[PDB]
Amino acid sequence: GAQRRNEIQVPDLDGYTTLKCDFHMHSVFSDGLVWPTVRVDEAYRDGLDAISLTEHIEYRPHKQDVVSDHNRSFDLCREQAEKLGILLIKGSEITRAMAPGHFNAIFLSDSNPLEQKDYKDAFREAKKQGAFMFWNHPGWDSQQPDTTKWWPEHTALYQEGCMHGIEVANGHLYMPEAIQWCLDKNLTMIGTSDIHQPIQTDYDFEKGEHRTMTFVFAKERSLQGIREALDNRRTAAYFHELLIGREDLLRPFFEKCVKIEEVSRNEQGVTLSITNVTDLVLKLKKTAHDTLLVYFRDMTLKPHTRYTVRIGFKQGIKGGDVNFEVTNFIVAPDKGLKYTISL
Amino acid sequence: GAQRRNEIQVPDLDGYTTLKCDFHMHSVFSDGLVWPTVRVDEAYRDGLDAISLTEHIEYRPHKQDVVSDHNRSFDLCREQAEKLGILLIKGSEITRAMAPGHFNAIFLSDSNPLEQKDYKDAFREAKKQGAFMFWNHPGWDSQQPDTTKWWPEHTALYQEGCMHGIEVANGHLYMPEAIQWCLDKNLTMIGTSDIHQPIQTDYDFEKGEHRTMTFVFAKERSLQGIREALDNRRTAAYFHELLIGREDLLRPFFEKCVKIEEVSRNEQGVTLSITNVTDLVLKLKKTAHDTLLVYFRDMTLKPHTRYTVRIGFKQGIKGGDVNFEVTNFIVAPDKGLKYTISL
Amino acid sequence: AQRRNEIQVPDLDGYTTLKCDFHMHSVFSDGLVWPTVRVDEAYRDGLDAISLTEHIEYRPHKQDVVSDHNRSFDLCREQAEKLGILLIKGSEITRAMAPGHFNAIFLSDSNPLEQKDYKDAFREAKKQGAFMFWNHPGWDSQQPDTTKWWPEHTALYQEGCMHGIEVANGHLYMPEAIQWCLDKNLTMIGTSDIHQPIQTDYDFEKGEHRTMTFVFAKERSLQGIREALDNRRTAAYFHELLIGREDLLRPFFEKCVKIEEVSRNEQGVTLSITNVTDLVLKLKKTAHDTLLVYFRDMTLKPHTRYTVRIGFKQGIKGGDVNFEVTNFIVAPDKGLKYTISL
Amino acid sequence: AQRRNEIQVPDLDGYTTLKCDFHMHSVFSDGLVWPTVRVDEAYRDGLDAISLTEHIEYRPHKQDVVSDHNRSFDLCREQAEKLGILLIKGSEITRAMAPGHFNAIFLSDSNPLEQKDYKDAFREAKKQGAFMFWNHPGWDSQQPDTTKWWPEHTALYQEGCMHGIEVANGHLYMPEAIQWCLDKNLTMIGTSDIHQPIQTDYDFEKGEHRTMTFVFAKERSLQGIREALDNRRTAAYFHELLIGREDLLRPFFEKCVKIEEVSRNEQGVTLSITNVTDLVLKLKKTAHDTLLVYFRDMTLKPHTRYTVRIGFKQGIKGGDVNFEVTNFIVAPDKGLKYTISL
Ligand SMILES: C[As](C)(=O)[O-]
Ligand SMILES: C[As](C)(=O)[O-]
Ligand SMILES: C[As](C)(=O)[O-]
Ligand SMILES: C[As](C)(=O)[O-]
Ligand SMILES: [Zn+2]
Ligand SMILES: [Zn+2]
Ligand SMILES: [Zn+2]
Ligand SMILES: [Zn+2]
Ligand SMILES: [Zn+2]
Ligand SMILES: [Zn+2]
Ligand SMILES: [Zn+2]
Ligand SMILES: [Zn+2]
Ligand SMILES: [Zn+2]
Ligand SMILES: [Zn+2]
Ligand SMILES: [Zn+2]
Ligand SMILES: [Zn+2]
Repeated sequence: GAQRRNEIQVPDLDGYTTLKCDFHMHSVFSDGLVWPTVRVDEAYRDGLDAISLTEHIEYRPHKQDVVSDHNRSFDLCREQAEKLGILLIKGSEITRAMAPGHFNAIFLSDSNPLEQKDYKDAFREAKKQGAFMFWNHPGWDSQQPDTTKWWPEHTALYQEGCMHGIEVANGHLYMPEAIQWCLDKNLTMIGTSDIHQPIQTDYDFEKGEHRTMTFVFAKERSLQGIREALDNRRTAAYFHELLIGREDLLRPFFEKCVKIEEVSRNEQGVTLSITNVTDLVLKLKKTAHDTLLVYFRDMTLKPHTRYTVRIGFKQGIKGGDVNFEVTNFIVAPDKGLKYTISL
Repeated sequence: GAQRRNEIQVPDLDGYTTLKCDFHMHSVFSDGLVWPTVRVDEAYRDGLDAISLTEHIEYRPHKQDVVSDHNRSFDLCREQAEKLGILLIKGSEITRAMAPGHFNAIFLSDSNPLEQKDYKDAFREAKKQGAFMFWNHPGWDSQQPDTTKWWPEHTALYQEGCMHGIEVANGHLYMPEAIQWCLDKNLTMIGTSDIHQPIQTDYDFEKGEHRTMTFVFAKERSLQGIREALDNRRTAAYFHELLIGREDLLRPFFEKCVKIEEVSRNEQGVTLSITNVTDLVLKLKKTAHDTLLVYFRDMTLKPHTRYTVRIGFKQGIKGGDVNFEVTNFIVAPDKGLKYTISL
Repeated sequence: AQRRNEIQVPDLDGYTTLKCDFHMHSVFSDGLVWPTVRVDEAYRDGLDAISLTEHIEYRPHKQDVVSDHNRSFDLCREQAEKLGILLIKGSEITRAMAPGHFNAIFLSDSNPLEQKDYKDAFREAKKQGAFMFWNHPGWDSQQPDTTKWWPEHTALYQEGCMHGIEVANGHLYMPEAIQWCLDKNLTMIGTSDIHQPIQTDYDFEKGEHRTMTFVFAKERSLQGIREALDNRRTAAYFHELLIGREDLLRPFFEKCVKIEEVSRNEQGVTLSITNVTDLVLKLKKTAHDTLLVYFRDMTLKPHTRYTVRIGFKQGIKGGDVNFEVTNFIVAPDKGLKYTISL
Repeated sequence: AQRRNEIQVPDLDGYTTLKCDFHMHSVFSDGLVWPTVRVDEAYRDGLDAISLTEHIEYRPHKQDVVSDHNRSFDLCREQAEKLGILLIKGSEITRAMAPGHFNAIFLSDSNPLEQKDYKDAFREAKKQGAFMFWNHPGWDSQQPDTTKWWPEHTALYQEGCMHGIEVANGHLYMPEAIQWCLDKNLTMIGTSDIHQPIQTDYDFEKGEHRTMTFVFAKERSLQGIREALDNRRTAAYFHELLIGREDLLRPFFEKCVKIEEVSRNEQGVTLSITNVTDLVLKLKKTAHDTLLVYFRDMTLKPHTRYTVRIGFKQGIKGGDVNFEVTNFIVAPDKGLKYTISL
């Protein structure tokens, strides 16, 4: 081997360790285009901590050639995953017509029983295994071409205990309708690649792109750690430049992303130095404020960059709230995180 | 020398030649950080056709060291510009407090007379030279920190014949308020770099970024050609992934950006092949349509890439209007170009 | 979503320069991608032809990938066609050294090459009139100290079972093979032998490219490619090196540079030299008239115009501007010699 | 908006590796950027120290850039300080060959080096106790055929006016200078001699870096740097090459690689070799026990862990895994020799 890892530099919330996970992907054992061990190589290289090779149960177009059961791609990844310190969550993709559409069952013990005639029996087996289940690409236009709706089956599934999360972001597809669903129904927001091609084929790493993924705030770096995080919705989806999650999580995360220090002060205002200590670009937009409190209208804090920020005091003011939205920290559809720097 | 040019691959409107211009930049002869010939090297390399080194009249912080008049940086660029086939428009930046703020006077014959005590006399000299004049960075938060307004002086200036355009985009600053101004007041939409640093220092070319600039649709590649285009508002600002301009210009431009061909048809629908023949990424978003006409919800046509697009016919339909907004072809603030592919 | 990155290199007079990769693997042997991926990659890299050459003898996925020796090729035909990629059927005869490993291309059937005796694997290929070349002769796993030519190789060569040698494979450069081809009248080949996804082995961010072969053909067809290979109308493109016989490399260089006299006086000449290609060209001054003053070394970056001055000392009025194109290998440790006569 | 790209290279025991560029220009001579830009660039490139060394004799912008010889340095002090960049005052004595061009650094005043006789320019620098080195000895504009050592150079050297030679300048590599330093007990230096904006001459997209000097110091201070230069505790970092005396390069390599024995049996040993640096390392097998079977050639990419197997043939139980670190130049055309004893 020739092993190189590019760590994903993001912080940890107090009490938790931030794990980078991809809970949805494919190999040639379904409709994917790579041998399963490649998914392990890619995760390693990309600084991921955990993955789930979630083959389609119902869709295996290579089956005349690639002859196996539903547990086989997982089996093939185990040694590699161990050697490279990647956590491997057994899972599968229950692929059906809309509704209910496509769901992933992860933390399975056995994939085979998920092959059933009736979709309902498919979900009953996964449930029986106590699987963590989430709705995939609700918004995929192939199944919902005009509008991303919630069907009576999703309601059923959700009441049966067969929906624990929803993908709010899949590959290059962002689905805000799902954000509101997770908020209203108390579900875990998920983000995955749903990779079929080689990873490099779908992400222009050259341009600093990254695979859509999920930040999991775990009490420990183990299978159980991840599961407990997911059970408790202690996640955020990382998509392009967006980070999607509950405010109660994004707020403290943002606080860890920047190092704000008062460099100076006087009668005329305050001088700060704000440093982005992450790999994540941060985009700030001024919000309602005291007009006598003079600062930026817009501001982009690039990764690992320190900025000098002057806040002016007009008329007589001695301080105040430097208010802004972190536009790319999505706490609700079309709503970015609100933050204040009190001076 | 060692000369390499990276052409900007965009089309030409019928009757016109598309020229790529930067009408606002700086050298060490004001507050810029490079020798003037560098601006010529950069333009060449970046596939530009024309530039204007527009030094501040009032602000020259290097003056103890760099001793000259206001025509000198232009003078120094002439030979290089000629050798490299770059068109050099003499200009300057009338730098004042808000209001009226900062304006560029281009197509000057002599920069020196623009140095006057009263700003009004500054504009009267530029006018006297029949200069093409535009308002710079109306939105720059340093001078308008809370809101981008139109002052009574801009009204005056505009009625005196001292405003022919407005920058709708400056460097990494997008100012939509200006779009509406140009639309209401019939002005030329401009986009510039306002470069002070070396060009590579402010644009991550690695990530395929490009200097903010202006597409000028000229009847000829000459100084007069450009001037006639500008006089007639035959421009579009190119900013990041956005192209900003009047619909009557963007519509036919988009039509030249894609090559749509019907690959096939039947009772079930139509198969198209759409190719982006430009360096510009194109972003399509489905709009109001016949629901029986099944197609994408969202779609990104990357540069120089061919896509196969299937349009389905539900119930009995034999065709219709494949409607979508080109979200990054801005025809009005917050309003993208509307387009239809009739089948 | 299809995007092609054309390889901008010139055409010699009377021929079309085809970019080909005659050695590669998929899951159907010991590669790591579905076969259709090799066609996609080829299209994207601006290639014209490929051969998916699965090992006959080494199929470590066969318990899962149950198909025969013809299957990966079969699975690529449609795609190749849709994307304009010529698909040459081949296989890799994979044995112990000697003879080592050989590619057999322009096959009609891969299945019969599965034989107990290596010589029978070769007779089957020969019976199909295959174009056969010796792979990675220098691979350290089989020749760990010296790249040697073995009796088995003489014999295969004498039996009409060696038409080419790989001079470059992946990231491995094997000069010993250059001399062999030169001495034996064989086709120098450059291939990738890709097993990983292509992007995993080549850093395209850095201007790297798959090792490949420039094939100078009379037509963009399977038949056109074969006639070129049969007659050694090839060059191996490896990293920054272009490797081939001098009678090809010389006119090729000529086509890579646009030289113009911009000016002349008593003091010398000013030339403009433009590199109209994607290839970097490295020049180094060789023996010359010392009164003819020019560069010592010079690198011509792709698609870049250079202004070059030649001084005339004492009373000289002209002369031979002599240099070596160091990355244009015409023989082991020998670059193309060239003159600009002024 | 400040972003620093640290150069990740190791520290030798007892010293701190400083990255320095002792040769560069601005608009105050024949460079093309305002001086403050050189400080910004240095910070961004992960450098620790620079010297803006304007030509004394060649100031083609002086009709516009009217200031004295101390001014560009002066203009950079504040910025340098704000950004933690050590600023060494210097100038370039720019003459015809011989003696050619020399940098004088650790100056107190640049103004007095402006003299009619070159020897007086040097006496002024020497009077200030400057560290003096010969620039681009191999520059083809002044030595177009051969890089020669001239009597003027012997004389400057004997007069205590040559403490170093540039072995690497910008994109120019000059091996002749390596032997000279070795023979004369001088400091090998690598500089950029940047005139353009830095990005214009280096393709960072491709992993290129400014030519520079690794300085092994006892403190991150002007005084620390000087003591290092005085005692030749340097290496020149040029493209993929690191050039320096063997007594520095050997422990430096040792620090670049983390070697571990992962396993051993009768059949051999499996090692893991990690390159913990930003530097690419190129290994080539040298003379060895032929019963000790290992790689022929191997390239260790930055921040990459390699699994390497050493086979034991016949009855061998261990041995010397001998190779050359080809990009670690200890002498002209000589790479660092190294052994891993198993
Ligand atoms: C994006 As799929 C074919 O895994 O549903
Ligand atoms: C952005 As300016 C200092 O040219 O107004
Ligand atoms: C490099 As191979 C396994 O094709 O001999
Ligand atoms: C390369 As120079 C003009 O500093 O001698
Ligand atoms: Zn799938
Ligand atoms: Zn799915
Ligand atoms: Zn899927
Ligand atoms: Zn300015
Ligand atoms: Zn301004
Ligand atoms: Zn300006
Ligand atoms: Zn193989
Ligand atoms: Zn092989
Ligand atoms: Zn092979
Ligand atoms: Zn110079
Ligand atoms: Zn010099
Ligand atoms: Zn110099």
